[PDB]
Amino acid sequence: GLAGRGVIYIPKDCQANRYLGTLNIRDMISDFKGVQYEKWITAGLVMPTFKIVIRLPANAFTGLTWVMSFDAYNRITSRITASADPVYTLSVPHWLIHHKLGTFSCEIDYGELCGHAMWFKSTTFESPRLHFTCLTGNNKELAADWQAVVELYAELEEATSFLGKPTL
Amino acid sequence: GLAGRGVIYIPKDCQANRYLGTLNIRDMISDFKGVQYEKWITAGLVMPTFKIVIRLPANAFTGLTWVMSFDAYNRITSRITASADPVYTLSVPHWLIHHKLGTFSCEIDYGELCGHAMWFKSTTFESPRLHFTCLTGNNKELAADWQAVVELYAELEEATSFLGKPTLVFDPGVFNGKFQFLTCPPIFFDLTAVTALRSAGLTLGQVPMVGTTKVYNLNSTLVSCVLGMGGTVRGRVHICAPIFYSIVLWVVSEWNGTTMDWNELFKYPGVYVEEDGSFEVKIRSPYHRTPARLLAGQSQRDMSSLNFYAIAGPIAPSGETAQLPIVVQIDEIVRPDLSLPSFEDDYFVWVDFSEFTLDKEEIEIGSRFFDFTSNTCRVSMGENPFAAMIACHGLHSGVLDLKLQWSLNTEFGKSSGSVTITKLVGDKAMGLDGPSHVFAIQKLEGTTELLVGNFAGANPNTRFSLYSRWMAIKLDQAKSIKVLRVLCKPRPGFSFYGRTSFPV
Amino acid sequence: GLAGRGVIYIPKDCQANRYLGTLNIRDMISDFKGVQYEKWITAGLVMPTFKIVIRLPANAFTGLTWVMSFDAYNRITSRITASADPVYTLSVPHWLIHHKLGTFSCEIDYGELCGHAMWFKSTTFESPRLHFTCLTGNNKELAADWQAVVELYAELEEATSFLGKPTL
Amino acid sequence: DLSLPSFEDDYFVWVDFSEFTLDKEEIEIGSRFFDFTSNTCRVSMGENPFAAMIACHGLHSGVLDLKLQWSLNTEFGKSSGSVTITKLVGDKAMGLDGPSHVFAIQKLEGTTELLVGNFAGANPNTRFSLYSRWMAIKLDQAKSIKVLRVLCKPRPGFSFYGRTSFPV
Repeated sequence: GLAGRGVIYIPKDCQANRYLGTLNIRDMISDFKGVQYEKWITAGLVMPTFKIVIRLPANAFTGLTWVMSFDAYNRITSRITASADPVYTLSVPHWLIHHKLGTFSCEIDYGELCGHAMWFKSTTFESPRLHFTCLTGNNKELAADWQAVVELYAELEEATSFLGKPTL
Repeated sequence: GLAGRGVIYIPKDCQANRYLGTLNIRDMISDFKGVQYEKWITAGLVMPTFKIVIRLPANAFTGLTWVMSFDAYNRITSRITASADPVYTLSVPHWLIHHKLGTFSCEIDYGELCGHAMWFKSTTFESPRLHFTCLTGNNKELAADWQAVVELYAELEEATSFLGKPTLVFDPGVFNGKFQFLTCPPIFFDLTAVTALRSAGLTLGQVPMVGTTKVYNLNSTLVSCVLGMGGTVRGRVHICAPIFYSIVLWVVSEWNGTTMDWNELFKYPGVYVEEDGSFEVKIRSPYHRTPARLLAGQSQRDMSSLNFYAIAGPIAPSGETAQLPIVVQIDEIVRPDLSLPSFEDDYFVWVDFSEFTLDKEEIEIGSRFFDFTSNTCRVSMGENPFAAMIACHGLHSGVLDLKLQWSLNTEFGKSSGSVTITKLVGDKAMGLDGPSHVFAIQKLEGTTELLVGNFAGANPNTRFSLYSRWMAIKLDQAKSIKVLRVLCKPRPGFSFYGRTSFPV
Repeated sequence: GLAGRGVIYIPKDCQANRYLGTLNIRDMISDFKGVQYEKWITAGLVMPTFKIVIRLPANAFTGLTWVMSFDAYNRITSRITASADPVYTLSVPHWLIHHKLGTFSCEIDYGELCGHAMWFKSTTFESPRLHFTCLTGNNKELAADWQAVVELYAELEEATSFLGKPTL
Repeated sequence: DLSLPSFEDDYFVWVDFSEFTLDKEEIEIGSRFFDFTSNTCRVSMGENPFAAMIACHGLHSGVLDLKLQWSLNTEFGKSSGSVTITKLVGDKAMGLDGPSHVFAIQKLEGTTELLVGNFAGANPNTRFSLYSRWMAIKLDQAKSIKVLRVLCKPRPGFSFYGRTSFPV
């Protein structure tokens, strides 16, 4: 079920390399609060499989392409907040979001992409983030500012181990 | 049949921690004297299985709970004859005696709990004792002084061997997760409080203390063999108060502090406790495990704890004033999530010698593994689980492989002399010559084996004189050595007999 | 699962007819808030079957007997708050709680005992209450003030109809 | 069509210590694989794929076999002292004594194992404090050493969790 949510704001002129914002995965779940959030408090530890959904009006007339970057260990945040160079945004697990395709979806096995289970009361190592940046800009500015909605879907259950399976 | 007997005297006001007395097991049998005592004289050696019975008028109106402590090696006696702290009395094999249950009985397989056979004519190592202490006191004094009777039942037969079967065999990679004789000191709840919290730390490798005194014991020693643990704590709770006292507890695990929100508290996976019974609580932690021991400046509450929340009561009729005591026993970690063992099958530090004041130095080892002292140089002893295991058993026996390492204090080019390992059978005065070994100082290292044992089969954790192999380290140019380090690695089958404790 | 909770405060001298307090059933669920509370928001309407549990140290030496009164329509509250006559407290569905028996439990089929489904956002008719009163007092005062815990257990699911089945 | 692997299953350089200013030097390692710094000597860190892999994952865990090599700065005949490897469980203050090891300086080389991990199971690529085994290198005649080289060779099964990146 829907576990958490958040909002990204798009400027009417979204240019290449623009930083759009960062959502904090754990805050999305706790601010929502949340049938899943409440299951989480009881579990203590969770190793979710998330479905991330970005709701987004499909449009073939802009040329806009964005990048969602999964930064579980907070490694690029510092260097992208004025301007998001693609070298940073593509250096962690990431997904291309094409405006022509509209609403976007992907799966994040937190066990693989992250590796440690989430503790309900506080961040253990660093706080897992989703960054949204613009990879290719619009051909001309749009009519007005707008927003996209980011949603986390998950069925949280208690984690049996602290560590996931090793990526490498 | 009845083999021996004795009497414990209870004061009308039996307060928590009162020492009630010590019975000497061999004196109980010899003073009685005794169809069994007379069978014993003929056997010479006995390895009894005792049934101990404490006769005791059952009463549900006192709240009294006592502890019988089996101290076969006389390790806690000195520390409890004034007032008997629970950390001492629970650090050796022991049994809770609840007043509500009346007459009490248990079995002592002297082969396991003790390990050596009893000699009819005299004590061999130390004299085996039973200590009686009060764990939780009476709610109000009783009408008068009284007594309880202690009885030993056994069918003594001649012992075939000197040594029992070993309680424990050394292995770094083996701590199951099951415990015996792990009892927490009593936790108390005031009745002047509508709710309350009492924490019990789950950092079980920590060595317990009484003031400045460290009380080494087998359980904490075992836990220290691991880096940390997760899983479910299975145990029993005893409510040690009169029938007219009552309480309801929420028992749950929390990490680093406690929540202040009653609603969050009840979203955790805990259990309710209304009465004597067993419980299972999941160890709660961001890492699913809590560390076995603490670092410098860390507190036990910083980690995973077992929390006892009084959510209704305790209540009692007026005008009672006593607190309501809870005694917790931890039986095992079920469905365990263990860390790596803290030690591998490797060497570890036994002792460093340094700061030599004389060129001629001779360190006698003999057949013992023990703490050194010197007037002529600086001794630095190692602290590790193996040394603790030596301290927490009455007897031990095995073989240690030694590695000697040393660095020079003078210039290498000027160096002369040797680290010599004298190996004898007997003693320095009349011994036979074994695999003695001269390491020229320039080798800078050497190896040897050490037999920890003797003709009888095992060593007590004291000084003793029993014919065996004998070892010594002889320095002739000691001032040329900056440090002599001795590492050891127990050969498989290093054995320990009779679990006990060791206050320092 | 645990759906809501509350606390009743008991005086060292708990005399016959003392009002001990009132818990508001919907507030118990919303203040807890609550895996069940969150399920409720999505359902909109719920017709629960509650298990009520009163946690309570068993004691044979007091003579204390309490009454839990289910007042779904708030008809006796006004008249019992200074002192509770048993005629009021026993005039609505109710249960005797004997101190000798310790922790107490019962089932409330909200469909029968109440009749209308609960709306997540606000009280529809009147706000359903549990009253706790002392029916027979202690033989002598106890050592100190204490408390009992009241817990609501339920698996809330969406209600199909507004009305229950008629009691009569 | 691949070339040979660039590295074989062999040791590689972790760190060189040189230019010691004090005779007493103590390098704390603990349970981490990381970049050293010193005010009292020159640290030269190795750059290789293993170190990059450490940097490009959120967590890692494994065992490193170490080879220590050193050459003398003073005349061999005048040499004294040792490279000592302190091995503890815990920390310098309250730890237990493991397979600590005294290499007379004339040995000119020594070997040891290093656990990279802790009770929780894995290390982040930052400073952290989690109970584990603890290692240190202790020089007493450090000015007599021209270079102390530390090579490592990961034991099979050295594991990395959660791919990420590392800007410097």
